[PDB]
Amino acid sequence: LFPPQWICCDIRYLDVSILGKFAVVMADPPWDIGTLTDDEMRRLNIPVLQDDGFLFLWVTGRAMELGRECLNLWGYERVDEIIWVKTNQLQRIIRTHWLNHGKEHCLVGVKGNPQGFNQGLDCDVIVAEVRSTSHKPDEIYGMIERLSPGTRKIELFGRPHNVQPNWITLGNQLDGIHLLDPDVVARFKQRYPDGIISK
Amino acid sequence: NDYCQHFVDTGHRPQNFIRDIRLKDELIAKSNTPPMYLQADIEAFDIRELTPKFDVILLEPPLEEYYRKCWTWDDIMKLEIDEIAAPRSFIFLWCGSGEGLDLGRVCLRKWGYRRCEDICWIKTNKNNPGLDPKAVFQRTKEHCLMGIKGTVDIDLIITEEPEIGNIEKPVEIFHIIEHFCLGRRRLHLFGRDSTIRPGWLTVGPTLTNSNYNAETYASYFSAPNSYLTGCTEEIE
Ligand SMILES: C[S@@+](CC[C@H](N)C(=O)[O-])C[C@H]1O[C@@H](n2cnc3c(N)ncnc32)[C@H](O)[C@@H]1O
Ligand SMILES: [Mg+2]
Repeated sequence: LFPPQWICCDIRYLDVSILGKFAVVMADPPWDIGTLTDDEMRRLNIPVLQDDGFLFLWVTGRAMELGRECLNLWGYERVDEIIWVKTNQLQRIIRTHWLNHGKEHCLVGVKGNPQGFNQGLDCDVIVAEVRSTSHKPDEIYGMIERLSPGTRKIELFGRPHNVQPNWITLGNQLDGIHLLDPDVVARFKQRYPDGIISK
Repeated sequence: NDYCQHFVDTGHRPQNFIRDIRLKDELIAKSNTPPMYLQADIEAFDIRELTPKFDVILLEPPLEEYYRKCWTWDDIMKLEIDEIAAPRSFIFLWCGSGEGLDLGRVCLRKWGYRRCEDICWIKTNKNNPGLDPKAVFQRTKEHCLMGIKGTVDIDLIITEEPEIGNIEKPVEIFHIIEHFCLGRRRLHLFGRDSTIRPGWLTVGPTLTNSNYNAETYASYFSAPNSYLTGCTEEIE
């Protein structure tokens, strides 16, 4: 299933063990600073999603610390930190408590011992235009594709405009369930025969 | 226009394409204490000898990664910074780009601070378009964490990458710190002759000269001047 796939769900309740293993996980959680409590975040079954690979975790504010905690609790070591410098259409920094903030951070965690990834191709600064509220730059998908070409990836807390080839996207603002990978389809039907994803 | 792809294609870092109060600088300059400085091997020196307690501490330990006497995070975390920080005070800790982003946060909490800003020194390579085994990406920035204890600038500094073997941090960090108007007892640990500055006490192993005297230094802050912010007029 190379084309985009997605599952509208409450990520707290989905049995993510049906989705298999992924080279890259990316998440942009609704940190409690429609949100998840710190305990709900800690309890996410991230550990089943990967054996060896990388996690990309967007953070702001006190989630710079809570996100590190989660990353470690889930079994990752933080090994890089991408910053997105937020610009307008003319490549000028958009200036938004002690300092105006010109950037957002994406923690990069590693689990296991990833082999065959193209580390060091991209640098750790993204310069990209702001779009609607919370919309992260599409540049990150290209960085991740160059890092790990053709592998399966999963995005948590994505919206419709986040769906991409080679990715499965999970989130509660997606429209229904679009699955094409026959292994995932089979396991989904077995786990959710009536298509309903409840507590 | 994907500047990430462009960097892969050409070696020009994305930050190369970012397109880039007098009275307040004036008041800071007027209220600044004289520069004071002390050569001290900080690993072998009882920092409690540095008095009075500081409103602002800038901490710039010489990390191994800056070169590629260096200080490890083991060394740094065992500094007793809480013993010289005022009950309400601020810290600015240069953490580099690797494990310091984690261990520097541990240090801040160990010394009784909470992080309130993460200031990123973003390095362009306009002049020279074109490591760590764990690294996933080319590292092109450094972080200076701001911590607070007790009850117009942006969190980005953009300059060209320095020539190799030059470990200086951008002087812009002093501008940011001084514009906060946090108090006048300002300590720069692991500063150098090249970083000495009015309004600051600089302490470090490579200083060639000293002029620090604890009693003279304390007299700069004795009444009626004990609580000035560093941004208001001198008291007649
Ligand atoms: C920070 S936004 C994600 C932004 C996205 N990365 C983008 O580029 O637009 C967080 C998303 O999580 C969704 N969300 C909140 N609670 C959720 C839950 N319990 N289960 C699944 N999604 C949830 C919200 O609807 C919101 O779309
Ligand atoms: Mg529809």
